[PDB]
Amino acid sequence: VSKANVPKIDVSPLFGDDQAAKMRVAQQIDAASRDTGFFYAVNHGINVQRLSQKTKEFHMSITPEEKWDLAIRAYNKEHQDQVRAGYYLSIPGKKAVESFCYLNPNFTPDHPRIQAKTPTHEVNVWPDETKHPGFQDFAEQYYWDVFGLSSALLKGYALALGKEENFFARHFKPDDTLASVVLIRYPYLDPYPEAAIKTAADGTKLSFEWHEDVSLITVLYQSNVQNLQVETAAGYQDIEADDTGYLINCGSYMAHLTNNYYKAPIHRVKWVNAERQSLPFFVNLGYDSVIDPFDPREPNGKSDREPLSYGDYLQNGLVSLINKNGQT
Amino acid sequence: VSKANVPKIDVSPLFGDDQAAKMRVAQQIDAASRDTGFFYAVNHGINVQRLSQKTKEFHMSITPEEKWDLAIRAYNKEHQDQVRAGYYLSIPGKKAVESFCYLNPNFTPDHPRIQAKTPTHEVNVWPDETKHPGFQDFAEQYYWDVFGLSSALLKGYALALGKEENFFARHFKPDDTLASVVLIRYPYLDPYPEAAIKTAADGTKLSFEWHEDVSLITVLYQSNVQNLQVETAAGYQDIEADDTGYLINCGSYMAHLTNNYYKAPIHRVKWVNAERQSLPFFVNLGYDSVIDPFDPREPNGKSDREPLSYGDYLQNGLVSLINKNGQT
Ligand SMILES: [Mn+2]
Ligand SMILES: [Mn+2]
Ligand SMILES: [Mn+2]
Ligand SMILES: [Mn+2]
Repeated sequence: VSKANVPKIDVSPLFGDDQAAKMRVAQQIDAASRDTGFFYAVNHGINVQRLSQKTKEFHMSITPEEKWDLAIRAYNKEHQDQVRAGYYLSIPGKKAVESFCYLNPNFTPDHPRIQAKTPTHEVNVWPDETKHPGFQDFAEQYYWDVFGLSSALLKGYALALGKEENFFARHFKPDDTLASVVLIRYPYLDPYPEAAIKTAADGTKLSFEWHEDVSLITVLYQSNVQNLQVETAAGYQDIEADDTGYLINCGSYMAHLTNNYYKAPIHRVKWVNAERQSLPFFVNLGYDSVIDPFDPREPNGKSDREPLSYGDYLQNGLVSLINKNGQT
Repeated sequence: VSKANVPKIDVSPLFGDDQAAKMRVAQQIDAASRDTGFFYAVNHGINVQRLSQKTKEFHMSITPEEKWDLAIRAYNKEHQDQVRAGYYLSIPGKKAVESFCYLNPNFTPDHPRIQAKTPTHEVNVWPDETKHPGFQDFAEQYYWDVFGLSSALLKGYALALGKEENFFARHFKPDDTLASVVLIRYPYLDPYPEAAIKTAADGTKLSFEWHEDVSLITVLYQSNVQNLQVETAAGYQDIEADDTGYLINCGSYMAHLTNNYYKAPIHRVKWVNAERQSLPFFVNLGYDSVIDPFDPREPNGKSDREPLSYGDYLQNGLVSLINKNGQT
């Protein structure tokens, strides 16, 4: 099994005004997107050390009582209004992974979207401050930190696709973005529940089977442990770990938009019995956001695909996946 | 490379009233769907011979101007109303396969679904009668012929999953079915456009890369060719040909419904440089059809997955695929 070619692109230029430097990064992004579809963003300026620290603390200290009080509808029938945001418990013998998902901090009861009960929009649930002081404040600030980085990455993607710099970004707004953060925890267990290990056809033990992300792009931070594999033309290939950078990849919405010029990499998660964490930020646009499809391989640049609002795309994509497991 | 275990099930009982024999067939269908996911429905009562003949006649006699005049919007920019129904042209150097797709014969301009301009509903386009005498009449009857077979196989699928006999079939109706028949043509070319030959990670030359079907179930007739391969726990295995039976497999909708108890088989198509044809019938329900997901593995049989109306399933499933190539 070989290592997938996953370059480390210095993303910092995207935060600056040097059009020349930006274009160079856009060139490197474009090339990764058309190869493995995965690339590391290095020099992103995010205190990734505190992030892992505060997340391990949260997962290790949260009590069973709280997990249950924050559990989404799939776990706790009581919470009918919690579909995405909340705690995803582990099911003894059946599920070993746990995770905590939260949405846009601006989604308060005063928010029009929440008031109008528009699908996919929810209000975040948080643990008690006495048992987890400052957690919320840390978690909400981080949201805006990745929002910042992702916003910089989307300008890179627009340039790479030869579109105007704010082609994508213009739809990534703080007051309505549907992006979500998921704090995943992969436990260490002995014996490790057999039912929680799926075996790929080539035999590989996996925590999660193949799939394409349901997002525009996915910004992930993950502790130094190897588990990801991308399906390339040479079959599956391991992706090297790197606790300093963010692993970036396109979701099916980018594939839709670019008429597959930038495909959504199909990937899977190997099973490793080791306490580690995975923290993806799924970059989603506004509910009413619509971008007309295009094919960069065509002279006109025109595509036959018809525009699909982000709300419809998101709704469908989520309903297709296992509510109990999630990821988005 | 080995042969996949594809049982030849006698489907005749499904057309009768003998509940006993019906349950017997059901058990067999259940076993197949849980193994390779493929099975040959033999004794279906359809004149498969006349079918290959008329079809062969069609593909060899239709002229390029006729193809252009029937081409869908993705090829002929003029026919804005043709998205699914019509001809799919080959692209010299890039695409060798060609196909003609038609829908429910009852969809006419008076049909409420067509007047309402609901997605996925179209009115068939057909070749000129003077030039292709009796083709339209043959094709329409055939639609109803396989419809009858599918209607009965759906009763078999219901019994296999412990549901009432009409659990699926009550949604499979002549007035609104979205099922489609695609007459695929595999040409003989020398030289063959290298571009039209995809090479799998394991080296096999392919016409079509791995996938799962966008359908409730797929009912395929293919004669004098061996081009299918199923990915099993032992890797890809060849499916034996059988010019007397219909190869049956599940689409992703069945998987979503049964919470994956009946997985949609991952299959690919081997490159065969010879004039052959394939005729898949995609069993799709009505636009408004909603079936409640269940898990035959749970006592309550409750699922996490949410109900998905077929129209939403199909609209989204179709847009994910390349319009120029199709299949559904
Ligand atoms: Mn409560
Ligand atoms: Mn993923
Ligand atoms: Mn015309
Ligand atoms: Mn297929």
